[PDB]
Amino acid sequence: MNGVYDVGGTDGLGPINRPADEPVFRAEWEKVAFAMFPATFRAGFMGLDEFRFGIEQMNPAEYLESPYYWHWIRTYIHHGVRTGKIDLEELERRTQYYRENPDAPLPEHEQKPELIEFVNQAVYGGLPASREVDRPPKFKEGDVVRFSTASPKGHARRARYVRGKTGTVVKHHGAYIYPDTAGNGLGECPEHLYTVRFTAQELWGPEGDPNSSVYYDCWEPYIEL
Amino acid sequence: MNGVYDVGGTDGLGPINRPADEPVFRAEWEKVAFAMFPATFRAGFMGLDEFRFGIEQMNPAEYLESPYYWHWIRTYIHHGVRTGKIDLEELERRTQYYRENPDAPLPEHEQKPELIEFVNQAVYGGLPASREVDRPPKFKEGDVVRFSTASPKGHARRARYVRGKTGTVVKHHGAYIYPDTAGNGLGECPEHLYTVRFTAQELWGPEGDPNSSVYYDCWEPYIEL
Amino acid sequence: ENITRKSDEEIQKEITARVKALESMLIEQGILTTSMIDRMAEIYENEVGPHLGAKVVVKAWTDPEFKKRLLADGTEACKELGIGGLQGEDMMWVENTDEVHHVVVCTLCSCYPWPVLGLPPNWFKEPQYRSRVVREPRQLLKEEFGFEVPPSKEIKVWDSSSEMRFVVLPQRPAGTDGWSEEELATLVTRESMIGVEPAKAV
Amino acid sequence: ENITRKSDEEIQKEITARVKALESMLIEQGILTTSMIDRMAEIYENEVGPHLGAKVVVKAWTDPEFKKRLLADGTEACKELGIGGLQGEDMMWVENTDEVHHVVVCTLCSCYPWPVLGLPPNWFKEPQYRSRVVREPRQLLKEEFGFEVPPSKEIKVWDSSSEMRFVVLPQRPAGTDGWSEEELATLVTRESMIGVEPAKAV
Ligand SMILES: [Co+2]
Ligand SMILES: [Co+2]
Repeated sequence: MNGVYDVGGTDGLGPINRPADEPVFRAEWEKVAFAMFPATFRAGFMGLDEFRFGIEQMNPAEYLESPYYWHWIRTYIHHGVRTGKIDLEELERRTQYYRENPDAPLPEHEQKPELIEFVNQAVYGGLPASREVDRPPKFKEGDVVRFSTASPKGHARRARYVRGKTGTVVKHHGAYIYPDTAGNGLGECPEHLYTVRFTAQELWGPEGDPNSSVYYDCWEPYIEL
Repeated sequence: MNGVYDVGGTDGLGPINRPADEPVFRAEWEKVAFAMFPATFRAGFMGLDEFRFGIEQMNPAEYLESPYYWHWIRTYIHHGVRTGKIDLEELERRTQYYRENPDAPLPEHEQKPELIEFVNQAVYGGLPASREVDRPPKFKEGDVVRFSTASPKGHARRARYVRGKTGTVVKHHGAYIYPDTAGNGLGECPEHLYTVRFTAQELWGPEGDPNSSVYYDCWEPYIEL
Repeated sequence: ENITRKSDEEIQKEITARVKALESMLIEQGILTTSMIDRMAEIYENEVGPHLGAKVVVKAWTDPEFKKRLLADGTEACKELGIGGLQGEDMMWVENTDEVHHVVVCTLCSCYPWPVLGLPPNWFKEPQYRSRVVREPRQLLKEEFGFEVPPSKEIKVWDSSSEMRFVVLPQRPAGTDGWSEEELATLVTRESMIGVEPAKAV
Repeated sequence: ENITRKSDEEIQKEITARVKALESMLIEQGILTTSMIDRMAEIYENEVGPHLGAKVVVKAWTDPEFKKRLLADGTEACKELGIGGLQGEDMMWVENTDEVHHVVVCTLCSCYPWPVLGLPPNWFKEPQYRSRVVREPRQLLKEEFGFEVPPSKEIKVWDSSSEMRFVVLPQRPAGTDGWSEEELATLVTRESMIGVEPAKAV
């Protein structure tokens, strides 16, 4: 989708806010938010692409200025409510209860050894997106390709700033989960993946750095020539 | 500039908020804000293009969700402070004074007959941007032209959604004030102006309406062929 | 919803204080007076409104030669009715037919033909309409304005990127044969001349 | 500045309540436990950090054949040091030279090689860096990181649009001939491996 989140080449967002040091987690709430990445995919219902798409659908003004891990809470709720696994009315009721009783306990629950094993395994084993497919790569190193000007309303990895621009294929990586399907609940439908080099002059015209290139990863259907 | 304000073709901004009726001015503050359009250009220092550019430089999260006439206050202050005609420290002092004393009086001042004459004249006479130039139009009706992929960091009227796209020249209007100079304090440097027709498929690829076109006004340097 | 945003009451209270502060400095510099502010407001509250556009419309409906001049040069034709000036120095009027529907937008800000329509309504100036109408015009017209433009009918979107202001001449409703200029005018809306609605039926 | 935005205190207080509410429902559904949350936090607080990336760097600096394997296939080479997993299943390492400077970004979100760098710092995930580094990389490196890349030196910006994670092998600082792997490691920073800074001098 043509969301504000697609910020590559956006002007006016202002100077970088970089404190000299920071902790990994700035608040206990951030640890809870982080733990929802592996909770969401543990339950195989939703993957990383759909998780991204929930964030892309945020109120942009909220997205641009909220703490990062708020984005993770929004996307978990977005999928929760759509699948009926989260009741919004019950959630608003609980939000108010915990506004008024911040130190009220969490619900009593059994710990689960399987959740620790699942975490350790995902963290050190990874969740690989590489897939085998029956067709060979359409394209190769040195091929000069134009990125699609298609503008899907669901999830995709088509940064506005590379659309209809010309580049050179740098590397074929194999086939991977295809966002345009996986992120819209239409499954993996894996596609060959390529890194493509775009010059700064191609991307930005004469206002681009005279001696700079951007490398952007393109699934096969994103490119022709 | 590649600002968020350039919202044509942006997805995810949500449903239109349209009350069944509304007044022209929702609050007395909006009338004061409105009166700054003719106050700013009366004093020939800044024109409409520079006024637009001040808005484009707003914090996007503020721009996207603020009452419209707040944009007018931001751009007046932006030019005020840059030209040294508004002292920011004095302005913050006054903001706090009027936060704490909302019904405190405005400064005593003489009314000015010339300001009423200037208003009536601008309103019914207009502030025409059409200019005569020494060169004829480079282009004509039926010419097939590609919009520039230049990406100026100052003011321009190059909507991201038309950049590098192909259209047909529909009408030559004469020469007008050229934003890329006027809005960056570089003067009128007037250019021939054309309406160009872009198909929805050209603008959006296969996700565009199969039976729709967008008409966009292009200054001569914006187009070739 | 934005969890980071203050209440409408807190926003209005902060904007009010900032504007009164700015106004106090502009008064002291002599570039703003209470009379100047009151005159600008009075003009766009009671003098300049869509009733002006409505006269141009009903004249074009009842006068084929005036219609041709309106479509050739909107500024010059509107001057025939003493209608023109600020933010409509350059008007191009565009004709709804059975073949073509026109709708106008300012994707970059709020540009709008003040001299025929007065100041644009808030929805016109806001990001929701501006972002969507160039990309999903049929769906927007359906969902927001209950206006179904059949797929076979072309939708032309006019994006005012320049001082050229685009104004829609909507189609004359059926069943109005021989109506007075005053009767026809009751059918012409702000919306009909933006192109987000047709002129009123009946 | 945003006049519409609540205080950091009000934002934190509202987020805290919303998260505890969401957490209470996820606990009752059995898909979240206190032990699971504590384990994820403990891993990225104390087990997985840029000290891992630093080992890969100093090995490539002191081992030409390991460097070639790292540049050929970052995942396979990092597995030689028992380093890999979540959000670095597919790593491509890229080499700073006298000809070329590399800097990495996720313009679309925050994508980052967790297994070598741990979780990205907040500035990396925020719109300011993400928007600007693909468009004004030399100016950004100068203004934000005090890092002057001479105009004749090409700047390659790697935008992680896919699960491929890009990692910078920074140049070995001068004056470190024959240094131990442990001494060389004190020079390797998170920043040097994003490409926003060189490795530490001296
Ligand atoms: Co406008
Ligand atoms: Co990312």
